[PDB]
Amino acid sequence: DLDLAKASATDQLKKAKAEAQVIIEQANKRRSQILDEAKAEAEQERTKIVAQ
Amino acid sequence: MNLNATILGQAIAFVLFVLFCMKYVWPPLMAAIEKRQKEIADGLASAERAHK
Repeated sequence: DLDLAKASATDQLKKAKAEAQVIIEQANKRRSQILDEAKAEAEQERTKIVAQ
Repeated sequence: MNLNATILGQAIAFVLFVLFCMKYVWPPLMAAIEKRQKEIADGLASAERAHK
């Protein structure tokens, strides 16, 4: 019962660490999406105001 | 019945079997039982530790 418990605990922990690592990389994908859209509307704001 | 010196020779036989039983027989037997009782108790503790 102690041996089997160790194996699942490890299996559970490895799953939890995998989802947490995915969520931080998904957060960096959200960051880089937000930053590229910010850059995209900053160039577009300048170009419209000078055109104006 | 016959009042007899067998009372004295049997008192030597009695004492010598209690000294050898006290030293040699009883400490090793109780060691073996109580060591098994500890193993069973460590089994109980191990189950609780697994679920913790």
